[PDB]
Amino acid sequence: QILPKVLHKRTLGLPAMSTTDLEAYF
Amino acid sequence: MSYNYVVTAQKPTAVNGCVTGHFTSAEDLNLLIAKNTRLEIYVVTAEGLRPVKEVGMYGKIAVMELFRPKGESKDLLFILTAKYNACILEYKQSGESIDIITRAHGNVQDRIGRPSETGIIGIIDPECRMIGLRLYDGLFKVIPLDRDNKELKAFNIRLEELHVIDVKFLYGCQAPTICFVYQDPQGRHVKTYEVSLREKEFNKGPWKQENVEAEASMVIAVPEPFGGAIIIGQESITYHNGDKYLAIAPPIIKQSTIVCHNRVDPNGSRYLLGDMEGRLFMLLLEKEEQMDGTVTLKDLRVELLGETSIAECLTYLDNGVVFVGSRLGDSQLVKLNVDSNEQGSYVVAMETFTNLGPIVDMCVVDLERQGQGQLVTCSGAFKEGSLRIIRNGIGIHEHASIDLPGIKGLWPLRSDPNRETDDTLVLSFVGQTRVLMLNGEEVEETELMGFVDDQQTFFCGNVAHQQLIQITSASVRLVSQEPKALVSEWKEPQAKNISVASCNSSQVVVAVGRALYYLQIHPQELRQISHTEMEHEVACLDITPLGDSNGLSPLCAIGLWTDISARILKLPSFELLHKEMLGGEIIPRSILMTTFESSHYLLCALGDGALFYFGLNIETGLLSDRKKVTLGTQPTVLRTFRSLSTTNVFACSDRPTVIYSSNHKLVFSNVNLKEVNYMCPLNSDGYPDSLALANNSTLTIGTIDEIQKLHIRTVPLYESPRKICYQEVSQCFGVLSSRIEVQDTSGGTTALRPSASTQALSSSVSSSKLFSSETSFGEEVEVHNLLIIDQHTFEVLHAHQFLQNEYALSLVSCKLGKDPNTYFIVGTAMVYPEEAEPKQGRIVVFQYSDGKLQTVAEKEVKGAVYSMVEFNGKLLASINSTVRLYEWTTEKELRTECNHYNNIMALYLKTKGDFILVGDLMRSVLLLAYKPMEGNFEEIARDFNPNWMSAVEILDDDNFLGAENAFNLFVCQKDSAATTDEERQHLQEVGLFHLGEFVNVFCHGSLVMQPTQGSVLFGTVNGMIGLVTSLSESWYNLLLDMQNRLNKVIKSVGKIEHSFWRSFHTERKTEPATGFIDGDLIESFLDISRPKMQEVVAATADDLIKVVEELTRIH
Repeated sequence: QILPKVLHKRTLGLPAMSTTDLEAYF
Repeated sequence: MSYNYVVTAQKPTAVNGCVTGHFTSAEDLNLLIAKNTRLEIYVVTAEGLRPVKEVGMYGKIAVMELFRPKGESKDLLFILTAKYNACILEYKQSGESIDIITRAHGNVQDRIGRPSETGIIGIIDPECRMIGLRLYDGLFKVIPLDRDNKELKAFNIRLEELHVIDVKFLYGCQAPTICFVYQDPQGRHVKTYEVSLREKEFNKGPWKQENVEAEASMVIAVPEPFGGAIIIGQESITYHNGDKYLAIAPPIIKQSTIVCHNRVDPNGSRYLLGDMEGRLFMLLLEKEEQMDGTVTLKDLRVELLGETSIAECLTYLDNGVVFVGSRLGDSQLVKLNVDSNEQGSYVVAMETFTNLGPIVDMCVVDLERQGQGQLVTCSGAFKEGSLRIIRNGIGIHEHASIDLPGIKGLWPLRSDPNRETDDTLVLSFVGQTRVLMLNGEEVEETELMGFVDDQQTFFCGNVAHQQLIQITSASVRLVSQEPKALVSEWKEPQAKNISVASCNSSQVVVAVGRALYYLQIHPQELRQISHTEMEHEVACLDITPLGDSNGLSPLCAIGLWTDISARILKLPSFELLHKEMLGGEIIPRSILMTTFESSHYLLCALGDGALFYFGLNIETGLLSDRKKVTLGTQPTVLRTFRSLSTTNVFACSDRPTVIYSSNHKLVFSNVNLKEVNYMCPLNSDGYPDSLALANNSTLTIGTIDEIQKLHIRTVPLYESPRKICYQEVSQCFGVLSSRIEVQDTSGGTTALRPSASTQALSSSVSSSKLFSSETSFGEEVEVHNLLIIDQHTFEVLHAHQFLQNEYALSLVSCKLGKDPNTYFIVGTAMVYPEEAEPKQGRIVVFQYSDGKLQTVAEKEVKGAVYSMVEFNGKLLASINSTVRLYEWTTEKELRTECNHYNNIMALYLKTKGDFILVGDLMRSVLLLAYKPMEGNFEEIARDFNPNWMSAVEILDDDNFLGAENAFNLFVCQKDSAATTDEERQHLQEVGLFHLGEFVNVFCHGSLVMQPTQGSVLFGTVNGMIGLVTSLSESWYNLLLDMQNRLNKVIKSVGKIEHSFWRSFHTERKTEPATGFIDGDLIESFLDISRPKMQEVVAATADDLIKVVEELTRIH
């Protein structure tokens, strides 16, 4: 849920938190 | 309006899944590997693997499974893409041609519903009576597999559960039975049903519902002797079969998590398990024999087996050889021993497979100052993360390069008896031949008084049997070497100057006028043997040993000046065999026929640069494949070098490009040299593997590296690299990396493995005095490190320790203000586990001295630093939805001038001229102008209809490009309309495209030396490299017309229409392609056959293959 390393995982290709979760959080 | 182009530079390398079974036949053992959009097929031998087929699909592969219905020898393949394309395919080897047909087709997409986590799952009945699919939550799709239903009709079944993790069909049941694991409140369970495809409802499974430990994610179906299932989690291996229950809790698991499995014993007695950080496992199933009943087991046993990389897919192959499938690192192939070596390990590796993995960041760097830079990336992960130096072409390693003008021929000789490596070289200028002597690194001249010194010859070397050859237009002659004098003389009995000759290793063939003299070089004397005038003139010849013959070639090849043709012809009696015509009229200058593998090739190099091919076999010599290709303008000679046991031929053209055969196809890999004319081998003692080579005015020698198009040199660091920068005057690199570390019971933490992060030659630690404010006894922590790597030897010269836990994000090297010094600048963010948004960061500027590393200023920053770039002489940064510009004073300080904080998570950032493109996480692209006179930011244009961008750059001064997380591209554009009140803050999407992959970084530059405008490279998670450039009107219209005429006819493997996949897509929004040209398609035009190219548009074909050619070389 912490942004820098969830974006890090997304960069590496590991399963990141869904975009709809960020939509709700934003 | 906006006309663009996207093409592929390097195909993806990460492995998503692998299975084994019976495609090629019922008695073969196949290995199937699925890339992102690539499928590849491997069959098993006793020493390793071998490739047979490569295919690409218009979609992201998500399901791959094997099954055996009743009444055929081999298995069937089921594939389901990302846009929910469902297909049934299988393997047809008809003759030598291999193809894969679609025995079904369909689309299982719905209207209402949500794609969920864990992705798509596809399983198959052990009796092959249906195919189950989980696509949307709460709804399970069943495909019937009756002999009809060619269209893959499906039907739906409602579920009382919405969150499914894994699903498999059971073994040894009466009717198709399902057992699966699902998520709901109060933990996760495993629980079973029975299907009824007659009445379409789930009835009842063979046993009741039970509970499983809280994080099981992995189900194994036991075969017939035991039946039931194996459930794998953390500190749990479990067996369920009706009523019987057993489990073990090995203490080893705590630190790491299992990933994949593959059944070892067809009976089901041993198992392979793959760990999250390398240790491959072995699981034991111990069985007992009942006095009268069926077999049963007692317990379970595990054992630490060996060491591997991180595993994504894992398959026990046979006889203790095992494939390790890695997505975050290099995959390798392992042998398990029967006796454990020291430290107790059974593992022995045989091969490794390179994997660029997730390309986190990259830069373009030009090392040797010529007009060609090379790319250095941050690849790999926790334990495999390394640096890759991707170089287009092979790098030369010169030792003796001299500006020597044009050389027609250049030969070796041996001045002693048939000793080891030769000791002499023979030159030849424009109209004569000169003999050198090679006594080491020095060069000297000495004319032997047994040769010619005033007139040019074709052949000068030796063949065998203690003698030397003299092939000339004026005479043919043989030389004795112990006297180093002459033995006999002969002359052509026509007084006519020869055109060409030929001799490599045992016999000479000389072609005079319209006829051709022959003699194979006999010991100390020569007689004519064969003679036959050719109907038309002769241009070139080729005589070589092709196999089981010590030089004597049964066949001979003849070239022709005016209308190019090859003639297969016997050496001994010069009788005609076959006539075969070739295209063009432009003049050739050499032809060669040479062996590399069992399929012999003859290669002819034509005058336009175009390289053509006919087929030759020793027995008969029928015509094999044929294709029209062109190359650099200057005329070409091919003659062969020695590299390996299957050594290959080189060529001379506009620019040297060495052809290579990998399995059966010719690879067109180039090399970094300006121009060449002619060659010969040198194998001296101090020059072990060099080659003597002629140029227009140059002589080049060197050493030979790898063979395929891309040079990767893996530099292990054991480091997780993040970003990379260059600082040329400092003669080094700056690299970020970060280390895995566990807290100990003593409060402090020591280490896990030795790493370059702590094994530095010299080290230093950040010493801030402005942070002042909980870690447990045993947990994981992360430490961050700056690495200075020597630009020449690629060794860590220095390593700087940032503060404990400072998660460093950005790096840049530039000159600021009026300072003449170059610096290293970092933006960081002290990340906390408890909180959710970075509140702070530091901007540290580094001086790297002769051998030390100094620190100048800190100037704490109130948030994270996602991106920076020097603006003109200023420092432009991006901090937590803000954009700011900075100034470098004379007193070594930094000050703020003007802010902007309207955005939300302004993350990507690029600058051009006096305009700023700020990319965004969720909203859109957006443009700023820096207004000099009063000095702040003022918005030019924006974009509504939000997208989730993943990379942003500036193509030109007028259009703008982004990339978003749903695998799509789009080139925005400014609208030229009047009434500048509110609609001039509106930017226009003009191009639409479904790339298919995730883009991590955009960079300007090109990996080539020094038709379209603009140039851009990007790297993806799957290890792909892509390129994008803009186009004008004419080629766009031509190429889109051609795109229609090509995608109308081309057959997808699942026969999905090419328009559908390349079409833009999103969760909410979908339109076809526009504004863009697809390189995948356009360079796929070349695998199309010649006839079917005449059923291409047919206003011709060559005029467009030239177009695809010129668009090809941009990457």
